[PDB]
Amino acid sequence: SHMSAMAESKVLVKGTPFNKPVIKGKLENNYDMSQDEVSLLLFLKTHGGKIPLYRIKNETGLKDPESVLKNLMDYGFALEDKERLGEKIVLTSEGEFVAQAIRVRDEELRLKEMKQKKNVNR
Repeated sequence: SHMSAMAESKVLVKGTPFNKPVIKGKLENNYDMSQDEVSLLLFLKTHGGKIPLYRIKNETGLKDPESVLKNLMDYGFALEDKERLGEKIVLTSEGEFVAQAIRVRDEELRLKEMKQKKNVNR
C-alpha cells in the first residue's frame, strides 16, 4: 500500500535527443500542481536544481516541506540523491523542463505588465 499511496506520475514520456518530454496536464494550469508544489519546484530550480534537504526545511516557508517534496517526487520531477553526511534533493530533467516552462510563462507576463506602465515600444 506504499506504492498505491503515491500521487500519479506526471511524466508520460521522458525527454531524449529526438523528443521533448510529454507532461500530463497543461502549463496553463501548472500541470495540475497546487501552488505550494509550484513554489517548491521553482525554489529548487532557483537553487541550481540541486540542494540539501535541510535547506528546504529552513528556507521555503512551507509548513510541511517534506509532504510537498514527496508529491514532486511522485510526479517524477525530483528525486533524492542520498549521500555521505546528508541527503541531496535534485530536479529530474523533466522537473527542470516544467520549472523552466513555468518560469518563462511567468516572466513573459511580468514583461507584458512592465510594458504597460510607460510606452517604450520599439
